[PDB]
Amino acid sequence: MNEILKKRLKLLKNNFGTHINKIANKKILITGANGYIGSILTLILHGNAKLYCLVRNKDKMIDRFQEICGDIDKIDIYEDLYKIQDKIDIVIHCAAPTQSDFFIENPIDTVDIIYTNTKNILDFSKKNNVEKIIFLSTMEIYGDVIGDNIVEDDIGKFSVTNIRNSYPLAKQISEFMVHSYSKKYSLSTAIVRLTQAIGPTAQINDNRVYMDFIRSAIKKSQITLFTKGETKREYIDVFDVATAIIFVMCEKKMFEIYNISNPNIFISIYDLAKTISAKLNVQVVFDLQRDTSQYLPSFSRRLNSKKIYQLGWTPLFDLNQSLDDMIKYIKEVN
Amino acid sequence: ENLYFQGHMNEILKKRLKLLKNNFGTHINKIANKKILITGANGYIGSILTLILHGNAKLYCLVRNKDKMIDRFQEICGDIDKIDIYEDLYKIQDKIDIVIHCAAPTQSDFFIENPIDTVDIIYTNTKNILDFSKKNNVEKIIFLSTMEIYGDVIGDNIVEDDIGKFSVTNIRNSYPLAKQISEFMVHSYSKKYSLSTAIVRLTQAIGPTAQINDNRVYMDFIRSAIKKSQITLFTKGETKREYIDVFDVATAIIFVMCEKKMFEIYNISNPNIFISIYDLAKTISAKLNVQVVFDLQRDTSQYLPSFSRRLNSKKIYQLGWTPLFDLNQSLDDMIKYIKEVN
Ligand SMILES: Nc1ccn([C@@H]2O[C@H](COP(=O)(O)OP(=O)(O)OC[C@@H](O)[C@@H](O)[C@H](O)[C@@H](O)CO)[C@@H](O)[C@H]2O)c(=O)n1
Ligand SMILES: Nc1ccn([C@@H]2O[C@H](COP(=O)(O)OP(=O)(O)OC[C@@H](O)[C@@H](O)[C@H](O)[C@@H](O)CO)[C@@H](O)[C@H]2O)c(=O)n1
Ligand SMILES: [Cl-]
Ligand SMILES: [Cl-]
Ligand code: NA
Repeated sequence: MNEILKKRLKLLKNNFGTHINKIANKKILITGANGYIGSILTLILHGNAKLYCLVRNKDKMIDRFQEICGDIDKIDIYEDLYKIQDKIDIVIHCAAPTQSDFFIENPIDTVDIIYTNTKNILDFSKKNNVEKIIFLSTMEIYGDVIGDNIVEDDIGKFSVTNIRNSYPLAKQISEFMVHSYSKKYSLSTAIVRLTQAIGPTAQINDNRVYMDFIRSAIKKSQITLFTKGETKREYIDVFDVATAIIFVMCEKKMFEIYNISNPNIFISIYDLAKTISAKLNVQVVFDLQRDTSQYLPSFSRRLNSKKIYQLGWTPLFDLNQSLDDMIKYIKEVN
Repeated sequence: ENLYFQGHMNEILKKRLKLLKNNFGTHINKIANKKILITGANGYIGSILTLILHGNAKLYCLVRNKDKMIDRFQEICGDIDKIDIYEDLYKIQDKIDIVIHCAAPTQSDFFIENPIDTVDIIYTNTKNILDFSKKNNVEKIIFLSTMEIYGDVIGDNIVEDDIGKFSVTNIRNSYPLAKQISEFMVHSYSKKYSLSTAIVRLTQAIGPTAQINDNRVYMDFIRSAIKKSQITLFTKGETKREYIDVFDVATAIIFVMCEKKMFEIYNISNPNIFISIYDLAKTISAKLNVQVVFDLQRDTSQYLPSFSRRLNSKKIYQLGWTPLFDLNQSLDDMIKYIKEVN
């Protein structure tokens, strides 16, 4: 646990400590600081910068932060955006609902939360004279655009009658706002679009596919696929997402959109079940007669990631170490 | 005054309301006595709807400024006693039966000069009217939407299942994106809380009671003719769309109000009025005896790129609706009405 994390932290600081210290003593606010990516950014940066962490619930941000070996006292945790009086130089907006079920069960809320939080955070930044804001977005913004070498100018098309579009539509409008604040008020903004993050400190209560697999293998000595498992995507280790964001934080550029993916990790859902079954000594069963309306249709997509590689970033964590480090940290917690 | 003992309401508006009763009073009447909230009731379309329905029906209006709603509703010779204006939803106490959500920005310049407010006004207004329609236990909500939602989808015969795609770095997409996210919320509310909703996508309304401050191209062409003895085209004017009389928009909406259907989308267009911007400019130049000139040197960033497009309007027609007002009557009545104001 301390093993896994400490290694990585030293790996990051070995390879990139140059860049990480272009934000020494920068005043940095992270929204959703309690979530998967939020935490690890907080973890990586709080020694080397003043960190403000905006979260839904301070107490569990405290539990979570010292589970991942953090220094409670080197971060200021707010629950209310308007109590943050200090001047922020960099905002990293990471807050959003993450579960597939919530997107189809509460599509209105999904939109309202994401839309309102984006609006508020943009107000805040422009009023607080922020130097840069980074907005986490999603590969789901590409919609019907399938296949390889998808570039940040490709544009998805979205039906207003498909409930599950709650999530992309919400991130789409947020992006549009983000770019519009940049062009109206010459405020530097970046949008970063993730595939799906994996790796240590993922929680067993997550229902995104990687953890549905790990958790089914452990708790039911079985992994069940509700589809044929032909969806093919790239994955990335959460620390590789953090580092990518850091490289983007250091860039002077009034506006840019960056895909974030590890292109070496391209694999199908089925192939992902198999690897995880092998690592956890379990078998893979199908069951294709359940309701799957929270899920996306079958597709394949690779993201052109030329921009983050041009900044000098590289991914440190292949699929194996990411899975192993993820699995190990779930065992070691329960 | 009333020297011929026939009342004093505007002649153009009188005639239009009478054709409207003769042709479609069956449906207009089916809405009688029904409690009806109209948002943006001060605007071009909401006000004509209010004027049409506030005879027979009890009618609640929602507006930014009750002031200019009173002034609007009497420019168009409404009866202020028979409507109940409000600036805030949380007042409205009585059981609303039907909601017609018409409020929205309307001006191209505002979409590029205020893209964030364009989004935020439409989103918030939509969300609010939806919360309210769920609280109050409304029969049906009708959301007014735009052909701009078709975005890049161009050409003839565009259906309601088609949809556009929008770049997040084109500022001018404020409007369509706001309407898209709103359409989506309207559908999501229907599917999730069995709230009967209808979406009506409009081309561009014209006809009498168009106010002279409006900068959409029809009035750009009319206020230009009159205030400067000249009609100026800032593009080659090849854009080709369908237009519709504002009264014809209103009847279309009333027809949809009489439908009992959980969720439906309707394109609202008069396909008999399919004209280029250039030909629109010509016909308006002929009726005011002014000339048409090109100025291609201005910033046109608030304007959509040049396209040609027809909406498929079969569904509205299959209900029994027809447009009563061809291009000639709509322009003529629209010019005459502006002249009586100044
Ligand atoms: N028990 C299973 C589980 C899964 N599958 C298959 O895996 C696919 C992928 O599963 P999911 O990723 O969990 O669900 P989804 O399709 O909704 O995509 C969500 C994804 O875009 C987001 O999670 C973002 O990556 C994230 O960054 C947001 O914060 C499913 O669509 C289904 O085909 C399955 O067959 N049997
Ligand atoms: N002085 C002129 C004026 C115009 N034109 C041309 O006419 C086109 C049409 O002008 P506009 O309609 O005013 O501008 P826009 O393209 O922004 O379309 C707005 C329209 O989609 C909405 O107004 C909806 O119809 C309405 O329902 C929203 O409430 C311009 O894009 C331009 O090519 C011109 O050449 N010279
Ligand atoms: Cl959080
Ligand atoms: Cl704005
Ligand atoms: Na139709």
